[PDB]
Amino acid sequence: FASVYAWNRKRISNCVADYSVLYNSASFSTFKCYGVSPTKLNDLCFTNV
Amino acid sequence: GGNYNYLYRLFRKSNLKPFERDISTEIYQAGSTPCNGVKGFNCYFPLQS
Repeated sequence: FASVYAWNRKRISNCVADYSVLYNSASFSTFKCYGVSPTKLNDLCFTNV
Repeated sequence: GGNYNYLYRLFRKSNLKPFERDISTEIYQAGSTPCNGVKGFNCYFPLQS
């Protein structure tokens, strides 16, 4: 992973993303979602990430 | 000093019927793994001050 002052930026567009497996992963110590609930991620979606 | 006597609900399994009352302070399982009455990951106290 790149350094903090040169944080790596990635564009996600035109693909399907399964957020359920990402949320259910226990390897993440901190997981904070603010805009929308993590459960309802797979229902509504925007144009890019 | 801050009033902590006022507690409001944030998490619930479903919605509330009109003129309904809920007082059960049960642990909420926010993930696939059941909490089994134990506070932890994907587990939150439904009441907040």
